Amino acid sequence: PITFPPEVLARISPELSLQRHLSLGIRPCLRKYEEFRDVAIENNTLSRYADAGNIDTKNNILGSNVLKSGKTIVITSITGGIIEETSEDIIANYASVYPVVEVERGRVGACTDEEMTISQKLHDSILHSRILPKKALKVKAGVRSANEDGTFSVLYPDKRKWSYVLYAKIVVLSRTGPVFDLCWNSLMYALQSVKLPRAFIDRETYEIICDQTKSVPLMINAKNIAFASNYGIVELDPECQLQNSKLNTVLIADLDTEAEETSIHSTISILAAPSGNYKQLTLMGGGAKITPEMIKRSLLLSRVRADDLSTRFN
Amino acid sequence: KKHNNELLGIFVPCNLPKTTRKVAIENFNRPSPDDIIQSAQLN
Amino acid sequence: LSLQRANVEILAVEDKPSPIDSGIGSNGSGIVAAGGGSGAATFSVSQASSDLGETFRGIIRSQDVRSTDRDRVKVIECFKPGDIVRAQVLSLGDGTNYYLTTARNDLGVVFARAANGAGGLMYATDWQMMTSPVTGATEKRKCAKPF
Amino acid sequence: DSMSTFIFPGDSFPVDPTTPVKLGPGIYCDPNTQEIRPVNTGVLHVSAKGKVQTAYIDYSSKRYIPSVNDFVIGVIIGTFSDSYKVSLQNFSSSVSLSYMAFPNASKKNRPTLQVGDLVYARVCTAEKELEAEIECFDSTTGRDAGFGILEDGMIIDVNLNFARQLLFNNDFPLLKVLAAHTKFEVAIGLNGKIWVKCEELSNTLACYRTIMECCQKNDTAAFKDIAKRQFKEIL
Amino acid sequence: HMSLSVAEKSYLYDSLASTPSIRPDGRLPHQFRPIEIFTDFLPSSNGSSRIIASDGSECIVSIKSKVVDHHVENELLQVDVDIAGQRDDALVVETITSLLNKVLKSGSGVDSSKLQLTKKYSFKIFVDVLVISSHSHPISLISFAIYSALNSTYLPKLILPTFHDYDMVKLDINPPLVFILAVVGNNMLLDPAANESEVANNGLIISWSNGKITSPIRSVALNDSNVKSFKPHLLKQGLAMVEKYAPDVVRSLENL
Amino acid sequence: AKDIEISASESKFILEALRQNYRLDGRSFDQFRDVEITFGKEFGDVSVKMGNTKVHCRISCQIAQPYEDRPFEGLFVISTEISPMAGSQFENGNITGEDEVLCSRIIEKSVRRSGALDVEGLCIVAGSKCWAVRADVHFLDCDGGFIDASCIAVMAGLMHFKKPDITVHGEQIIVHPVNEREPVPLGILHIPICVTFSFFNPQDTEENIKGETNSEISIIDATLKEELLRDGVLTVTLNKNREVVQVSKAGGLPMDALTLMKCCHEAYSIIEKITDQILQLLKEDSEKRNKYAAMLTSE
Amino acid sequence: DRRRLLGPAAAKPMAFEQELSLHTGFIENCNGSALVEARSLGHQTSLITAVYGPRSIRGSFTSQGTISIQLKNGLLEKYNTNELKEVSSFLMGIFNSVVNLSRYPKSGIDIFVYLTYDKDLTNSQISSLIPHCITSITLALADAGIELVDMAGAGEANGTVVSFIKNGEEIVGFWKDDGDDEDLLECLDRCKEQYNRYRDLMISCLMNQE
Amino acid sequence: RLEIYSPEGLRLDGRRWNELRRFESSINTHPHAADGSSYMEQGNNKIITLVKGPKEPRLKSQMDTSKALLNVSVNITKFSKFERSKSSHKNERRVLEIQTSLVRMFEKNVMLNIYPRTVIDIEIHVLEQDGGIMGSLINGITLALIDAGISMFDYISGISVGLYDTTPLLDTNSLEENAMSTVTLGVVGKSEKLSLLLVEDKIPLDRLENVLAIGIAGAHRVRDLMDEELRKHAQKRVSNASA
Amino acid sequence: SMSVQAEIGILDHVDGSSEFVSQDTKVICSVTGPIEPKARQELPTQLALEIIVRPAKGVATTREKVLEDKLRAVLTPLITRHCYPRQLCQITCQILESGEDEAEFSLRELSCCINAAFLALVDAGIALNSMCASIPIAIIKDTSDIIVDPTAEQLKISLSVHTLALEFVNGGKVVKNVLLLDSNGDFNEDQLFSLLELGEQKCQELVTNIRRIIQDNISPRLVV
Ligand code: NA
Ligand code: NA
Ligand code: NA
Repeated sequence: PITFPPEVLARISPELSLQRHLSLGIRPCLRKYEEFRDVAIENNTLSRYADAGNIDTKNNILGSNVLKSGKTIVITSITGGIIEETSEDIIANYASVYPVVEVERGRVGACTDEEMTISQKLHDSILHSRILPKKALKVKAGVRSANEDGTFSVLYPDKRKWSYVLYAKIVVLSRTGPVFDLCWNSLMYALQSVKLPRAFIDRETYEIICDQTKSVPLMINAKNIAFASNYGIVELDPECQLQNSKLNTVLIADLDTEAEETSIHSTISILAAPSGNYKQLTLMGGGAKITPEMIKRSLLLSRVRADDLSTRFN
Repeated sequence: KKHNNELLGIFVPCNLPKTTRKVAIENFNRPSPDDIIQSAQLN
Repeated sequence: LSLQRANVEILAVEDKPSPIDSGIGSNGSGIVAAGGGSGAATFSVSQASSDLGETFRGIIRSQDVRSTDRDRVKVIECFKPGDIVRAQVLSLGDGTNYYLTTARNDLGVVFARAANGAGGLMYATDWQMMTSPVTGATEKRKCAKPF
Repeated sequence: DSMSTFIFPGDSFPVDPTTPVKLGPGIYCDPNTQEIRPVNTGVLHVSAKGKVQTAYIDYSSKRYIPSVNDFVIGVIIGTFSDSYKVSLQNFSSSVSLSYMAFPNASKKNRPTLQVGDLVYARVCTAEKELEAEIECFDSTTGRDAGFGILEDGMIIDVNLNFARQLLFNNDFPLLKVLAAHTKFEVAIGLNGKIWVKCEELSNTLACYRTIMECCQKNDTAAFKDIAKRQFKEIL
Repeated sequence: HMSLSVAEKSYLYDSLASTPSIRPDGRLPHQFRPIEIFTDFLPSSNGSSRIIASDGSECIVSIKSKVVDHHVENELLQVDVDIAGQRDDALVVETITSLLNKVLKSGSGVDSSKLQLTKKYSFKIFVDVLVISSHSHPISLISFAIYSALNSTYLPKLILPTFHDYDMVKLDINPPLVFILAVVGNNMLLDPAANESEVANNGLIISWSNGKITSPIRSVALNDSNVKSFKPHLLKQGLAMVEKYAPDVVRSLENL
Repeated sequence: AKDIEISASESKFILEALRQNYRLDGRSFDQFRDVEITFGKEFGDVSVKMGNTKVHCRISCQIAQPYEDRPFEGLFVISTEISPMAGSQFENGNITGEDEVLCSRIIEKSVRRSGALDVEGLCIVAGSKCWAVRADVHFLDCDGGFIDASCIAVMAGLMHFKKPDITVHGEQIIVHPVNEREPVPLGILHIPICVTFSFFNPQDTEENIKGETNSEISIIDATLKEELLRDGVLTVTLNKNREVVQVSKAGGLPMDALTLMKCCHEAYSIIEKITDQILQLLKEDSEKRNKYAAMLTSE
Repeated sequence: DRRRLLGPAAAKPMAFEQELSLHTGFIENCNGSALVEARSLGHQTSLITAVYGPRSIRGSFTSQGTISIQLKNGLLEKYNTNELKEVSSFLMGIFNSVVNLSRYPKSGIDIFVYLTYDKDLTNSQISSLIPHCITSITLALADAGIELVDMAGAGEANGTVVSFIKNGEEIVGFWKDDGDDEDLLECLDRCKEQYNRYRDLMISCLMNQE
Repeated sequence: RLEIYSPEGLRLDGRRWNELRRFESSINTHPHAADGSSYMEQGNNKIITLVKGPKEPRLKSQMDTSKALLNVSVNITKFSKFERSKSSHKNERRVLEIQTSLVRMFEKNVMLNIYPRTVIDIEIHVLEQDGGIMGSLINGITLALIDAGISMFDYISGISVGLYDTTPLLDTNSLEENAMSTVTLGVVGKSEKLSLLLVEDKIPLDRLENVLAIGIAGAHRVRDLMDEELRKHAQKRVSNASA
Repeated sequence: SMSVQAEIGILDHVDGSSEFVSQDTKVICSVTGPIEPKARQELPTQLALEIIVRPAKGVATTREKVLEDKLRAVLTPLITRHCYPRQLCQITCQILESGEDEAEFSLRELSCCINAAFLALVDAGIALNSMCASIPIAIIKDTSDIIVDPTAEQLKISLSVHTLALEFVNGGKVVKNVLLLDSNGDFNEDQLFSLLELGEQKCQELVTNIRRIIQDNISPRLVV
């Protein structure tokens, strides 16, 4: 009786592996249909403001997050810069971060389609979910006036304009499936931990420089913070069903384990807020027919997942 | 968990009746064409 | 597939998948080969061995398909594109290809789909024949002996 | 049946279920659902009968796909040990032309075709798993079947429909309106290639120009006029 | 040279590991191959050197200068290496670049004070290396060329800084030398040939300045085929060998 | 590989046709193709059609910071990235390719460096702001003459383009939508036009290098079929000030100097027509826009 | 950059003895993996290695294995690219001495070292970081099932990194970059003690874990 | 502004309108690095040209069954100018244009068809630069290719001519190249036929022909020089090799 | 209410080509295939897709990469890929005019890209499983109305934006599947399903119109 390990079976016949597992009410990732992977978070451990008592001088990380789901790890770090500005709920008044996603797989070289699309979609979804107002990125410049004559002190208000620019570096270790959701959630927690450094100043122009210790809260709209979910729609093939000693379709949550990623072509992805509103929805009917029922169950599961991810910490 | 072992093998159709399975096993118990020609050439 | 040989890609060596990461999802949302995306155009040959989903490549020559009747073997009746074939390594070959053989009872097609990968899975019925459960139609392969 | 009907991919197939129907281009038999479904946009074409009717969809295409018994015009792009590497169309997968695949051909007597030569051949093998194969002889008897080298002519790129219409439809006036002006040799390749050679370069050029202009125009009756204006030898 | 057969490698290794070692050209373990050097041929530059080895390895070094504020530019000496047939991205090129930058670090590679003009300004030294040809590790080759170039380098003379229009002062400094050694069995070899480097068990990069064995010191695989471990006494042997046979390289290079 | 396979009969046919003073599309050797310039929608959007050759250009601008080296000059870049849309022989974005680098360099030398655009007129304030004008060429269909078509497209676009009026109060600037204030055109100093000559060697190389009676054939604005078979290529950019804006004979079949001069002069004869055509079509566009406004103010 | 979101160009960046934990096989999409965390007084480090291989190589047939080593900056861009590539080359030499390359013709082994965390509260740190790199790479290679003639170990003292095999009898690596001038012997002894401890810990980790 | 051309008819360097800079060449200067080689000095331009081949193609791509592959690598060192360039030039579009220009120049001169399935790599190092560098590159390539024994139809002589107001100046240096438009010429042998014709800045059409007239002549002189070296180097190394 | 302009077979050196225009959004697409793929693109049992999207202004970025990704998600199940094993289909879209504020939105461009790609695939003669139609839909800030084919102005004040690409069979009367639904902004379930019903109707309208446009210029090419 010839036999293949689950790994190499997932390599050889992903569809058959998926169907066979689903015939037993389980998945090749050893979770049942609507069972998410648990998540664990280490928040603000890499930031320079990690320790208020002993602030790291060399560090330039404004925000930090370390997420772990299943066996996949995501490390997100928020750095910053300043741009000189020139010259409602509408989208014009909102901002976004500029993320660089680095999914650690065997290769070395320029960005893959995965990394590029995940980065861009992170940016765009941050913009459209309206989590970060442009107003919150405005810098209130203090001025460095000289102590008597002999050194220098800075005065902040309790004359050009300026704006904060946030950058995100997101590295993904031990990828086993689609990692956009993990990146989004990690970036959310990371954004919640960001502290904006205070800034001061002295055809010719003087540079603006950030204060070493002082920092103000990055005030984001907590109302609009959503969390990410993904789902697969699988059509059961009668021949590949196990004996377990007329067509059916099942909904699957939190895809993983290659067999699922290779076989499933009908996918749903949601950014859902704890309040009840939805920030993003993506339907791709590459395989099985996407019915309204599936959409509704997906929205339900996305919202409970959102409540879960927003409540489980603090 | 996962004691069936029917999932980690070659595709065998769920539909298939036992008799035809016996037919297949029978066919594979008989010598392969390689075996026939080989034994013929050896004799 | 060609009249002279069958080109294959090694997916696993001794119950061990190679490579460990096939590169699924690397190239986007469609159905894309390991190097059919943006990453393949910008790969650093200088700093890495091979790209993400790159596999060891192999060749099963028509002569090395069978033990007997090696002179007149039709590879089109033995394998089809997409088939999963259990083979044994004859030689290291060159940098591009290993040289493989199926000239044994336990070697050959272990998985196959009707209509050249388009249809449903077929099961091995006889040494040189598989059949589809839903259609009933038979297709000609060189089947590796199960059990 | 006899009435040809316009059809889109995904539309319901309108032929008689109880009547056996051999399926040509445009019609796809789904490997999983076993459903008969149209996959090309164009005109649905049902032949009378015989023994079974042919259902096919004539659709506008520019890209040739090798099928057996097709007469094609290729260009030699490579020489191998026992075969030629041939191109039936730029950017397309090449086709093999055996060295044995010639009249009076043995291992001692080889064909004299070089890279860059035009070959007029017949698609003898077009398996979906293998590289296509062409031939320059009658596979049965082994003698010349009107195939072989095409020398010193001019080649014309054309859509598949035009070429098929040119080879099969005898009511097509282009050849007739061309014959009205000059004597010419023509080779028609279903791969969308038309070879033309006249005794005088001027006349061959005229043929080229008028054939291409006729190809770009959908109206058939215009041809004569075009030919006239083209054989008036304007610049 | 490179890509020797297993038979050739075995022969060469057996000769090089025997006691005493038999080198393919009959050199003593401490003997260098004939080279010749030319200087002062690039007028546009402050210094210039060209070194040619007997095996064909040829290198060119240019010395240029520019005024910089120490405070904004703490590094007053920068080495840029360009090897022909190798991209600037290449591992070996960046390795050699880093190494050379460390041998010549203004910190203690050379005397920084010799560069100072004013308490706010100085000359930054740009050392540009162009390896035309190399059949072995070119680190010593480059090092020697740089030594020669620096020992024949002239800079504009100070009188915001203004400079003399026609008169220039010779840059006085003791440039360091980097030596490369081949570890073959229990034998240490100086100036390893390509074939010697193909079978060497390992290698030793040893810097040298003012008559002292200075840093950087590296162990370096001269190949990937026969890289083996070595005993510490060999390292000691290499160091002793350098500090014994270095002053003669110094007096040979500094006699003009 | 993606190579265009050309047969011996085709090469010999076209070459022999050139020997008998014949071109496939019925043009004389010195006959440039009828240029069809079509404007549409916003300013700086132009489509150029030479026979079957089809290109499209889109002019745009955004506020930026002047380069540190040049304090008074604005920013101007031109992009000519080929795509498989023009033909499968083109790889997607091979900017390091021979013909790609050549094309880009010719256009850049013709427009960006010739001072065809007033870069100092782009400057808003010397220290902190300037206009960043961009010219993006889109190659839609390739039947040869891409350099010339690109030059015409870029120029017509630049002349058609209008940046929004703005004014400045020290640190701050005030930018206007069309309703606030009318847009103003860019500063065009001259109109560079490129003409591409293709050279064919009817005899053997020996006759070209060491033979008298030069039989080297020259034609203007070659088609794709002609471009694929040519042995040499010259691109000459001129303006109506009888200035040789630039000349590029980057190798290829050696040609007699006098012939090249003749080429330059005939090219001038062509760029006169093309320039007058561009100006005319521009003014007609503006007039039709005005008359449309007049039709809009009163029903 | 056309392949990244770097944001506005006008913007400018914001300016303003030791315990060991060793684990293996926690990264699922590679062959081998190792987590090494080190804690000394007022100094904490932590890094991860991943061995992808044996994989296929582009190019001509190679008679033996080809090892690549890639150092990746973690969090802070702490080190120079040139120095990273130099250290990479050093490690390449070491594990070219250690790995049984004969077993892997026409094959490449790619090793990645992520320098996630390196915060030392004390107020050229490459030297002190190299031995942990070597530890992690040896662990990950053993975890990947990549054959090793020995367990490559190392130690650091006075800017002198020394990497040993065979119970410290012989040297596979020697790195000396300034870091003051002291005699060689005691640096050898200290680095050898570090090596022996690291070796014991690594075998221990390979016996509780694999 | 300064007397580029004095009423006396002299230039800043002291040359007249129709005089070449100092032109010296050396052949077989790197016998252990390349099949052919040349070191060349034109004015202050100092260039090393290395020709490797014909040889086996590195890849089993880039192999042509009908002709040899010709590659040209131009290395403009950071120390070629007075002010060191902090940036490499290797991937600049200017350098790529120069490379492709030289390649397409010598594709029609070198008999590639008699070296099929081979690759000819040309490796150039510009050690020092002082204007008119294109013609210098051309000359270096010609010399090195001839030294390699690689067959070609004729010499190709490179020269530059500036246009100051009405008068053309032969073989321009760096100062002359600035504040003046220059034409670069690649002339085949002693013929009037041009391999290369490069004009990168605006020039009055009616005065272009004249600029070519002297240019060609100058190029001819350059040929006579290169030739003069080769023969000597030939005459020397064909007599000493005897007995 | 919704009227579109569309043309077919406008490019000479490709197998198929199309021009799609909706409001101010103007996109031209080309298709070449089935042709020989390069080894890295090749798939054993099915057609491989090379998909390219070029912006109207500037040069291709990650934005266009996402556009290519979604376009691929739409076109992959559309094409009968198993008819062309080990072959390539080259699909290139050149956005001529965005018809929307590029920095904030790209849904118009995406929809027109899908429509144009479909039309070009039809013109090329490539086997398609079924028909397809895509529309952009917006929900406004104050009115909270659902606008099909929203203008750039309407987009500026939109509360949410949506791309709806549906797959049609049987004369365009039956919805086989939803190929793509890309929803971004703030919305709820009720709004979603209202948007889906209206969207489906309008998309059916678009399918009908597209059928007519296709037959209008394909029919004269063919023989009775
Ligand atoms: Na290897
Ligand atoms: Na000459
Ligand atoms: Na003269």
